[PDB]
Parts: sequence; C-alpha cells; structure tokens
Amino acid sequence: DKEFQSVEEEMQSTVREHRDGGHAGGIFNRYNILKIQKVCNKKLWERYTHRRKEVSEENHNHANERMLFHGSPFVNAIIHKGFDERHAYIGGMFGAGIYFAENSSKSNQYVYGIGGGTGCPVHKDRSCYICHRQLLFCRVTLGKSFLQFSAMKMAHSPPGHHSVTGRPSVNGLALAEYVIYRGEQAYPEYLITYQIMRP
Ligand SMILES: NC(=O)c1ccc(I)c([N+](=O)[O-])c1
Ligand SMILES: NC(=O)c1ccc(I)c([N+](=O)[O-])c1
Ligand SMILES: NC(=O)c1ccc(I)c([N+](=O)[O-])c1
Ligand SMILES: [Zn+2]
Repeated sequence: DKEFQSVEEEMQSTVREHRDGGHAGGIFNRYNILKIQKVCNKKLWERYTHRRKEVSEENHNHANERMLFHGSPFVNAIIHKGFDERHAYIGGMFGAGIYFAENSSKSNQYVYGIGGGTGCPVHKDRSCYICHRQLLFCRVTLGKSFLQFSAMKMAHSPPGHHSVTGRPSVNGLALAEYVIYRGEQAYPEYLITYQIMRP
C-alpha cells in the first residue's frame, strides 16, 4: 500500500551521481521498481529485537535504529540466515563489519560484488539495464555509533560503541556508510527487486 510506496520513494530519492561515473553500479538516475516484498523470518526478527533491546539498555534507552540499504550477491543467504559478521567485508574502510548506506545508489554498487564485480551473471555488464537486481532495505540498530572520517581497520565496534558511522570527508568519503560488527544488529526488512534504467 503506502508502506511499499514510501520504500520506493526512499529508493528513488536517495540516488546520487557517483564519482566513479557509474563504473561500479551503472549509469542511471532512476530505477524501475519491479517488486517489494516484506521479509518475514520469525527467528531472525527475534534475534534482531533481542539485541535491539540490549543495545537500547546500553544507549540511554535508545536503539538508534535506522532504515538503511544493503547490496550484496548474498541476498538469499541473508534472507534465510540473517547478516553474518563471520562474512564481514574485511577490505572495507572501517574493517571487518557489515556495511550499509543511506543512498540506494551506493548499495547498488555492491549487488554484483565489490566495485560491482564483473556485473550481471548473464551479460557481465555492471550497467546492465536488462537483468533484475535485488537490494535490501534494512532495520539497522546503530546504538552508540562511533563517528569517523578516515580509514580505521576495526575487528569490532570501538569500546563502549555499537557501530561506526563513516561521515563524508575531502580525502575521503563521498557519501555516508554505517558499519555493524554483529550480524544480529540488522534485520533484512524489505527485498526490493529492480532494474536500473537507462537515462
Ligand atoms: N518485517 C518486520 O518489520 C517484522 C515485524 C514483526 C515480525 I513478528 C516479523 N517477522 O519476521 O516475524 C517481521
Ligand atoms: N560468502 C558466502 O558464502 C556467504 C554466506 C552467507 C552469508 I549471510 C554471506 N554474506 O556475506 O551475506 C555470504
Ligand atoms: N559487503 C557488501 O556487500 C557491501 C560492502 C560495502 C557496502 I558501502 C555495502 N553497502 O550496501 O553499502 C555492501
Ligand atoms: Zn544482464
């Protein structure tokens, strides 16, 4: 209903023009939203809320929950098993965490692998306008989030913190990114099936 409409609006309005000129994610200004499904995995939801309650107790009764995008070739494993820090992006700017973006076009750069990988499996095109892509729109508990501008290779959250917020800087980050170090600190709420569209 209006629930899915607000997801599509969030998806469309957070697109940015990327500095790599579309190298990783493709050349587009909008998507063709094909499908939006709400993921209902009861064991995952309980694992997520149990940790959410715990983080709230450690952050002045505030979870600091945000709706953030995740792009990955492992969407199906995430949907069934949940996010898993044992599969963290080690090559990441903030070390061994699970990365999220508030810009859908940033998470779109990661759907086929790091830097878009080799693109779609059928045409090997990072800018494929034919193949259907999937992105997750997630509930992410940031708790007490550590604000950082430069690269900091963490294995875990910094002491007394529950996440890292990568803020844009000149050297530096173009857009924000959010890093959790425990899989249970995110729930894959919505599965968005989409195509990027030729401008
Ligand atoms: N997707 C959700 O926000 C959500 C809310 C409540 C539940 I009980 C579940 N669930 O996956 O079982 C999901
Ligand atoms: N790399 C993998 O085989 C893999 C398995 C499970 C997961 I939850 C992930 N993951 O990075 O989302 C990756
Ligand atoms: N490991 C991933 O799939 C991944 C890595 C970095 C990022 I910035 C994202 N992301 O969706 O924002 C995902
Ligand atoms: Zn393709």
